[PDB]
Amino acid sequence: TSSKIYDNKNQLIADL
Amino acid sequence: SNYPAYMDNYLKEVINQVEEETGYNLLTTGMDVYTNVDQEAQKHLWDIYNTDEYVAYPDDELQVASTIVDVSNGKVIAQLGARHQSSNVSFGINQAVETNRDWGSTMKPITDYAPALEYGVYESTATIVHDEPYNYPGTNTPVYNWDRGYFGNITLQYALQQSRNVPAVETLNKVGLNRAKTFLNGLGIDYPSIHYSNAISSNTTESDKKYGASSEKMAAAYAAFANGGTYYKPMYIHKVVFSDGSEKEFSNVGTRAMKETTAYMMTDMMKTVLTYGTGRNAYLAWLPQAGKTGTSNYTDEEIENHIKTSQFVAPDELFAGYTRKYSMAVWTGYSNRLTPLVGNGLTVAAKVYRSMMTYLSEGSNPEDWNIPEGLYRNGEFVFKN
Ligand SMILES: *C(=O)[C@@H](NC(=O)/C(=N\OC)c1csc(N)n1)[C@@H]1N=C(C(=O)O)C(=C)CS1
Ligand SMILES: [Cl-]
Ligand SMILES: [Cl-]
Ligand SMILES: [Zn+2]
Ligand SMILES: [Zn+2]
Ligand SMILES: [Zn+2]
Ligand SMILES: [Zn+2]
Ligand SMILES: [Zn+2]
Repeated sequence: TSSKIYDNKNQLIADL
Repeated sequence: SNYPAYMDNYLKEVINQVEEETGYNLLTTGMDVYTNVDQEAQKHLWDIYNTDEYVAYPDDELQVASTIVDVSNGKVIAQLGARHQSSNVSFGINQAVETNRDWGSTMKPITDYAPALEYGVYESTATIVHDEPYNYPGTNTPVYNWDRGYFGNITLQYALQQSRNVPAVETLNKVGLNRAKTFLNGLGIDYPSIHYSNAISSNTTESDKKYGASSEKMAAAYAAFANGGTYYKPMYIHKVVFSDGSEKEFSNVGTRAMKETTAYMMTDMMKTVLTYGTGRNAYLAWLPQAGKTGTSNYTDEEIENHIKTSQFVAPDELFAGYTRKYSMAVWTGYSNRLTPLVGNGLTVAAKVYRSMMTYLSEGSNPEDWNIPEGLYRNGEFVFKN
């Protein structure tokens, strides 16, 4: 299981 | 590597908000999540917290927790619940959202004064209140001011400015407990049962994330003043994409919690808190903003058996201010309430606010609030038409 997370500028900041 | 340290707290709430909303735990379920966090703002806040480049701390154990909100949509753009705390375990307790600590006087604007002007108990910021010996309604227990003294007949704006307790409790009596409690609901804040003590304390009997106050809730609440009386539920996420292709958009629906006139009046009075009041350490001559300070206290048992200094002390120091674009609530103190905030440590909350707000506004050309229709100036105060 992998979930990518982006900021308000829609740029990746995390993967879990 | 997995995720930067400075996003631990933020990411913790994202996981939770997605959970509450969709019902899925993104740690065991694949999803793409687009959040509201302003990465650059986060980084800067982290440095204010963990470096000596912006604020002089008395030590490394003193704590801080704050939340910054976009007053136009309730989006949480930055959040951090602790400093110099590197006990790496992911998504531990985020103090920015915990309501276990007292927010003191920051409760006065939203629990006593906003409701008062809103419901017609006072018609202007010049209204004369009473800072005289006064006991909590229905009891012989006296309401004390920090200096155990009384200023007597002073104006509403001045009572707020100096944060006099008597006028605040008295005001809460005139507003009425039930509708004071209903007014807080309009701002996301609630108590199991509200009591007069809550006129100057967020201390509540039941301990939930919902009862009481936290940096998260205080920021959303004060955001309502800044935008003209509209409350937006705090948001960490605005969109998620499931591994299948269908997406979910989260709406920033706002509910009016107070009149446009009430907001301007509260705001008008709160900027004098930064200019000639308790919140002078967060003042910026070039920035149109308003805020309120707060200081909790120690019980008698604590003062006698645990406090080893004659210096003015407190377990909590708070500040909650806002500009026309951002609202920010700050909390300071030690994990162990028994370790007091002393002298230099007490100015920490205000200065942390000033540093962040400088970062967020110095670049733009900040605008002031405009006296709405239904009110008029008269020297230093504002009255209702
Ligand atoms: C509001 O914050 C008010 N605080 C108090 O009366 C309390 N303690 O004073 C020592 C208090 C509130 S809740 C609790 N457990 N104790 C006034 N606020 C300020 C301020 O800094 O804003 C004051 C300087 C005077 S006391
Ligand atoms: Cl008089
Ligand atoms: Cl994907
Ligand atoms: Zn920076
Ligand atoms: Zn450190
Ligand atoms: Zn009176
Ligand atoms: Zn009661
Ligand atoms: Zn988007």
